[PDB]
Amino acid sequence: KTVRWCAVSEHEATKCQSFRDHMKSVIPSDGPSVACVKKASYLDCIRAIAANEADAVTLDAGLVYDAYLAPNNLKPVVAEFYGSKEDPQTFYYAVAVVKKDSGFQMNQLRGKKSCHTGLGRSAGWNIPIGLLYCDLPEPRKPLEKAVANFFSGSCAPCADGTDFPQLCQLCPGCGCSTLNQYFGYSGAFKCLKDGAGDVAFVKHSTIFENLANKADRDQYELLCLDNTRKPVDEYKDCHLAQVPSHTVVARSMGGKEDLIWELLNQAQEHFGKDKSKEFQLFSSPHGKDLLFKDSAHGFLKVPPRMDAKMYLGYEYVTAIRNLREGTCECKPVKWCALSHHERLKCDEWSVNSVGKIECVSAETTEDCIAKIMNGEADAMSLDGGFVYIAGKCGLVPVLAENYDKSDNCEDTPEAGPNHAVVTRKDKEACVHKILRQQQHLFGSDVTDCSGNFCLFRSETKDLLFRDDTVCLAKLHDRNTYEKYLGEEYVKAVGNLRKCSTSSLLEACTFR
Amino acid sequence: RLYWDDLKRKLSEKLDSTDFTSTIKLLNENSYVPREAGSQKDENLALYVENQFREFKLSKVWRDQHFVKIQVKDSAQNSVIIVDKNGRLVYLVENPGGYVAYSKAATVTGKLVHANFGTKKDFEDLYTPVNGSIVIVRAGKITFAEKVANAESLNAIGVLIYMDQTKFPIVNAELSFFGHAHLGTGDPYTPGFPSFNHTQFPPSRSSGLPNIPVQTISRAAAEKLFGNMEGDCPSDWKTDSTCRMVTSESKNVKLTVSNVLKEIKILNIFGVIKGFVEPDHYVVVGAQRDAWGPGAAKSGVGTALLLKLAQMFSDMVLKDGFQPSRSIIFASWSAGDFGSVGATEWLEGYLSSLHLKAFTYINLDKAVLGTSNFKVSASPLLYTLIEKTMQNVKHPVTGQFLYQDSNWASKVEKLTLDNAAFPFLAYSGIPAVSFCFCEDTDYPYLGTTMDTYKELIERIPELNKVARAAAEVAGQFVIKLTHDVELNLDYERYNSQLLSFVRDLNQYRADIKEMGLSLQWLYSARGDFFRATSRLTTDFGNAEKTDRFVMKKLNDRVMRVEYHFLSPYVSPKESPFRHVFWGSGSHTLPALLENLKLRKQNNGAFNETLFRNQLALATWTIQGAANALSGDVWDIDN
Amino acid sequence: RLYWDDLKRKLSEKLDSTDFTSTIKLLNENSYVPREAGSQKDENLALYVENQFREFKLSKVWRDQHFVKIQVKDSAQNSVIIVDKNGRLVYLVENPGGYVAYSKAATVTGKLVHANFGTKKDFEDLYTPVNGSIVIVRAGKITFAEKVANAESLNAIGVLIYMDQTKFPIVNAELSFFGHAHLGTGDPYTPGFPSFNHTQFPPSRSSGLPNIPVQTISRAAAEKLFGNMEGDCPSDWKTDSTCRMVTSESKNVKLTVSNVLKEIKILNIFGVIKGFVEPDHYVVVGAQRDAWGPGAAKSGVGTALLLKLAQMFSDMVLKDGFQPSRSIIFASWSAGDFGSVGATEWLEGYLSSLHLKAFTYINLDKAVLGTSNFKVSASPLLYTLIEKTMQNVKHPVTGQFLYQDSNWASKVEKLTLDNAAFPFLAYSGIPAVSFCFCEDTDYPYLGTTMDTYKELIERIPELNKVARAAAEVAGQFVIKLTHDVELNLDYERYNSQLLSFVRDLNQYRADIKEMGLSLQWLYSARGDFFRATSRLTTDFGNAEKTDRFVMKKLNDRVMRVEYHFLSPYVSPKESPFRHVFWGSGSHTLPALLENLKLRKQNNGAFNETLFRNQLALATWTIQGAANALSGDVWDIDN
Ligand SMILES: *[C@@H]1O[C@H](CO)[C@@H](O)[C@H](O)[C@H]1NC(C)=O
Ligand SMILES: *[C@@H]1O[C@H](CO)[C@@H](O)[C@H](O)[C@H]1NC(C)=O
Ligand SMILES: [Ca+2]
Ligand SMILES: [Ca+2]
Ligand SMILES: [Fe+3]
Repeated sequence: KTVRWCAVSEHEATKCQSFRDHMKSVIPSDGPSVACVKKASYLDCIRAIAANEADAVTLDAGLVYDAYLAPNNLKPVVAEFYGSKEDPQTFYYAVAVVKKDSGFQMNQLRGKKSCHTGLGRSAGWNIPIGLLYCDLPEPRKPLEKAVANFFSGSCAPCADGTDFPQLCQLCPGCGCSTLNQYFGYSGAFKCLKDGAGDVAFVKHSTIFENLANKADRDQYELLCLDNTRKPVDEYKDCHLAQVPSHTVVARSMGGKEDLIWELLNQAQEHFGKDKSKEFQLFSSPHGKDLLFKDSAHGFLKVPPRMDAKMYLGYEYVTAIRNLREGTCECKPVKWCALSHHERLKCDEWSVNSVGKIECVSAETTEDCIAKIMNGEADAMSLDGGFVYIAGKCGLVPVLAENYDKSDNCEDTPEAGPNHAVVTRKDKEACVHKILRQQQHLFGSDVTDCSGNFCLFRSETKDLLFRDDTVCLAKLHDRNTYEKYLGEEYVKAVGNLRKCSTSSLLEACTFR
Repeated sequence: RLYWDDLKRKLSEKLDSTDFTSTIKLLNENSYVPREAGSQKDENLALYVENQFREFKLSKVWRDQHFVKIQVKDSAQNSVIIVDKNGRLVYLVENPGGYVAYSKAATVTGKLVHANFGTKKDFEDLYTPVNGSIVIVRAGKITFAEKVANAESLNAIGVLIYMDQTKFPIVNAELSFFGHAHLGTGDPYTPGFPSFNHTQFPPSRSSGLPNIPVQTISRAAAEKLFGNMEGDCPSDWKTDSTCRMVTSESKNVKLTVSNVLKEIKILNIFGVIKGFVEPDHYVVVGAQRDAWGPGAAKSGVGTALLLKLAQMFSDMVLKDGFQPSRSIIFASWSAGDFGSVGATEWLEGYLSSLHLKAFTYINLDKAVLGTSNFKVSASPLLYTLIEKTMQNVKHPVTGQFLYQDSNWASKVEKLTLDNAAFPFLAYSGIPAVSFCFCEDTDYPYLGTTMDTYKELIERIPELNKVARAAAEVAGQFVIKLTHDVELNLDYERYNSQLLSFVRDLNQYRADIKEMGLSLQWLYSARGDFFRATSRLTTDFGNAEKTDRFVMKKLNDRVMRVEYHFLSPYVSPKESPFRHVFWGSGSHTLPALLENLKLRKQNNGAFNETLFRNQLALATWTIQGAANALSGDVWDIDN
Repeated sequence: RLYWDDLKRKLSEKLDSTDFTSTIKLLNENSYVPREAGSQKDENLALYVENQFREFKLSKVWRDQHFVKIQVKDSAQNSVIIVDKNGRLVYLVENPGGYVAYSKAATVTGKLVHANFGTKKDFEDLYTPVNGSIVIVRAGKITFAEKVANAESLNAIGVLIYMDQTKFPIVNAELSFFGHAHLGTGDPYTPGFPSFNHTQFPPSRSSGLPNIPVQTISRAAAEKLFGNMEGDCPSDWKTDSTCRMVTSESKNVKLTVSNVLKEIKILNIFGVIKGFVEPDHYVVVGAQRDAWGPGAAKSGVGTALLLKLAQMFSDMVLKDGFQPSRSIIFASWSAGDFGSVGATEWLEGYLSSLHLKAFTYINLDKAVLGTSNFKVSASPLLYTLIEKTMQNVKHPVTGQFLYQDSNWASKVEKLTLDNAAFPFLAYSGIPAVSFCFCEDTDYPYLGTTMDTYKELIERIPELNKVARAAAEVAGQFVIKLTHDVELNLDYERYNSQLLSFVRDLNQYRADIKEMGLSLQWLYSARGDFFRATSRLTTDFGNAEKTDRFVMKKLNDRVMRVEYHFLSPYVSPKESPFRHVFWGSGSHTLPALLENLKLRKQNNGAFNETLFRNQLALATWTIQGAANALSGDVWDIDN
């Protein structure tokens, strides 16, 4: 069946029809075909797939957020990797490139000319403006007005020129397409090379793509976080932040995800990098970064469980949300419930803690772990097998369920592995604080559980915590999935995960 | 085109060039000097407000006329005298100028007892039984009608209201004051329905009407009565040393009230500014116009702010270029001294038209009484809208912002019957807000003939700066609610409100366990309400703000929370204040706790059959509100 | 992609390949042969319907369990005997198998009078006073509960219900039948609120419960009683020649009923198909599952149609490619024989969730009883939706279309208490429709033990063709309401309804003029309602159909007309049937006319103070509905 691909401007349109022709000859009629849809911007492509006019289009990690938002509802299905085919990389470096001996650093960018890849882009907007956000003059909302006053002249593609003229001073109208002289990675570098801007925010591979001469490449410098300038070749040592790779998005329901990857897998094996001289998948004589990025070496399949918020991660999703809204004693701990009985005991615990601990229920045990990831949940109790799965996603355990009665239960931990309370990295301080006060009020008590509340007692058997637990012991060391379980247990559940694989474990291993 | 910061500065610049004191002084002219409801002077100012609204070039300006019944002191003056055990003797105390509206009007005689404020708690502590005797109470803490209601319940024959020197430091002791004893809002002769000629005015009367005569007397007249009484008043009450407890066995008081009813025409005049995106949704800004006396603090300020906010916002639309997403209605209410009649009759008549269309009411009455502190009584949802405005508006006297107390939400007082915002929140289910630059002690010359412009200037020197600050707070409420496509109604706030109710009910967990009742269902009802707001908060996070359709589907769910708290089990005619948090009735949540307080004392006052029903409906009211908030009709669990 | 004509043909093709008779026969198996409410056989078919819905791959399938109280004939059998003036004598008449649910259950004795049908009109024509005596009435014309209610009002001690040969040509004269005497709908022990464990089941009882014992007896048992009675029944009543008027002065009847209450679990199972444009708006299709006897005509047909319509519509979405703009919910109700309990408890529990979200209810119960004529009872708004369907669907026996009578709208009968669609229209305010391929005479074996599949096949030879025609009419209702972006709810139709009410009130214009009342305000209220629909009709004409936002603002105004006819003055707990056109109460429009009929007879039954209030609220109910329909809140005139 045919797959409608969305193309931006004339440049991507010409590469699309050429891609449709070259693929038609090598692949039979029974196989997949490629169709092309004309669109003015990337935003028009997202609205097209949602309206069933197109099927798939590649976007930047920072533009995936926009595609996730209702009523577009797009999920990343195929992600491209950079570097080499032997060693795939699902993340690229974002750096700031300036001219040699300019006399400006990372902390001093006010009243300076800037060149961005595009509004909403990872390396061109989300990161560069993100570090300088809480240093911007009031007000901070809207975001575009503060950048307009910070930089004397800027060129940020896909931006409203009528409301913010200063962001389209270097590039009139702010074109979202290749039709604009300064668009994307290669366009933002051309904004620096021509002498229009003082600083350009692009990728680490952008310099090598535009300049081939070794003498010409030493005419630039990279700004670091500690206000220092390091060599262009040294990008691993000096960079802003590591961002997720570009990915192709499709509809969550009925977005033929299995048909699109079946098309792109055959595209890289016939017209990929260093495969054919007639047509290249990651290179075009009409322009740079068309359809797919020139720095890409292949494609990789994105697990079904992994959604757009999971693809970017908590660290990046929160950064975008705070960048648009305007945000620079502990908050209630949202506990995750599995069954009807667990949330019934949770609701009674919520009232007794006086709003210190809330309750959010999920369908299965695996679904609760995903909620702690994006921020819907905060903490929950899990057995040793699930601690390995939660730990591989990025959740560290803080408390251990002790079944032995001792003098100092909270001071000394138990080895047994036992059930552990896992939580998000940023809530480590709060969870270990609030729950410790709850044990002093509802922990070990007399047979008065008929009148008063008892945390370690359930209506049936093992609800929020196990019934044979004395107290939840705090870990002295910062234990991870490997530190808590031990070197012997990790290898045990790892080999068992090979035959019995869950959807969440495969999704967290992707990154 | 224009953002929040552009709007903040454009409003502030208009406020600096606006003269408030000149407007309040113009309303206190000899032409509008006395503004009794349905009087010539009331209509005169009404025509003035109509023309002024028409001069500001608003979208539409219309008037609504009602024919309501009020009570007035006619030919026969009311008198209070002391008599002997056999007949008329003693001496004539006073013939008051002032009176209490909607009084029984009957001649009564008997022993006199000081009930102090007249609070249900005050009566319970009285060592002297109030049964079959006239009670005298100080003005304050509560409503007159509340004062009378508490007395009538203990079988009192009548009620006398006076102002002590301690609470009311007034020089003149011969000064009389006005009030009303109707326990409710609106016209008491047209409950549930509007006072239009369409209803033909059928024979119907409100249950809130008192069955005993009520009269207000001066400080001097009270001291004359104390002279004939014996027994020193307890140090618990902050009152004068003249205060006496009961009359002697030889002499007792005789009160006679003879007020008659009068049919009058009330004019309610409105002004609207149509929105560009959703004109059908609107925020209402109301202000009282009528006053028994001169009314400078009661209605003088409020009406001045109403006219000026309607001016400033109209100039921002036409001249500046401000485009409100939702409409704004300015309302000049009449007959407010009689229990917010004009406003309640409008809500009772166009109830269907503003169902889920009106999302907020801002009240401008009594916004300026002092200068010490800033007090606001509103719905939980507007809590966050206020908090944000408090840390943005500076105090008129000092330099600091209004946001100084972090735990200000817990010190917020509930809306009372005398407030014009009460009918909007408890009857209609529209979140309302009433703010004040109040003082520690209430305004002394409030319901008196000394509510003049001169007295307002003397007490508040920098009146112009405080009125500008008042209009700035009210002005930012309008902006915030009509500027952004996202509603500023915080549904999240309420969870603290439900948690508070269940914690108070958790204290009596032993008494509930004794009966064949469990509390686990109320824990889930509360929990499900959190999960509903949490799901809605994430649903706002995963949606595009620029899209009109997705947002409207989400904002309509927010506009239903206040409605879903109105009890759907009680008749709106008999129990108009349906709201379960801030209403009056056995249906309300506080009443459920109050009824269970009688259980712990083991007396014959606790009704078990009533409590089992009270708990049943309230559990489902909170649950139903939770189920309707998120997950549609199939995504719900239980 | 697909239009109306494409949908009409795709539905018809699926109907031709669908075998109905095989499904009805499968439901009449020994496994589901007896389906009493809350029984094992009822749950068995419930689990079957749940699994079947899950097999059709619908969007979501969920169940709701209620714990309601019903009445059953237990250990002590009820008996009817004739006794002498001093004590027990005569002979034992019959011990009935059948009983009447929600009966008082008490032993009573006294004189017997034939009230015929038991209509309030029947009692008024009786030459024999019914006060203090047991009455016997034929089944028909009205509800049992209505029959009992009319008798209890005239102080009758008890009620006997039988089936004559004339109205019910049944061979077996020993046959017994079932029914219920509760004047209302839903669980009578949980009025206003749902029967969930959340409510803790408090001590509360419905006013609709009878205070006198009721029993059903067979034709043979009645003839035995007539043998002891004297006086020939008047030719006015179409009844048997055995019919006798009153018992002799020597002997009288003694009825004893001893039924007990039983708590049972009811399961309501639903199936939904999510819409693509507006999933939150949905149309509900319901059908009764339980039956006292075998139930072939009562619930056999209805449940068979429910399952097949859910199959056909699911296949059109998944396979054909049909995209509904609004959701469709299929509902299998239980405890319907006891007064549509399952359906009313669902409406009482999720009232807030379906407020202005559910816009139509389609009832499939008793859709097939005969073959002669097609009868439909529905709201005025669905009138045009039906008219269009009638001239599109052909009759199963003949070749002609169902649309033959042009003035069919005027011959439409109001929905009754026994119908499952009544609670939806009168309590919730959701337009409901109930259609039938009925006969001149009602189905004889309806509430009996002879409601078998065999008897249905013998009476209706071509059952498969009539069930297909029934599903076709119901199927086109769903399509039309979910296919187009414009709602097919005709608000225009109602004007005829209001005109009819004012013309009937205009006949008594002299009596109104005599009192201090005018009718001019009701003329305007009616007129303003026309102008409101006329303005809305033009507003649809001047708007683009493809635009989502403009249409949604207009369709929401259409969804509010039925709601605005529910009285906002009466308590939904005491008077659940708030609807002023088709409800029960002093609040309804018919009751206003019925009360004024007593005025012309000059007797002491007309209440002037009640009539002045009745007229006041109703005038404003029609006016308020008019004002809220068009012109927003400022474009209104008066
Ligand atoms: C309304 O009724 C009042 C009497 O209560 C009368 O004076 C007035 O003229 C009437 N107005 C209309 C429009 O009927
Ligand atoms: C509900 O109450 C009934 C008794 O009326 C009991 O049998 C049943 O187990 C209860 N179910 C729940 C969930 O409480
Ligand atoms: Ca009224
Ligand atoms: Ca119920
Ligand atoms: Fe990128």
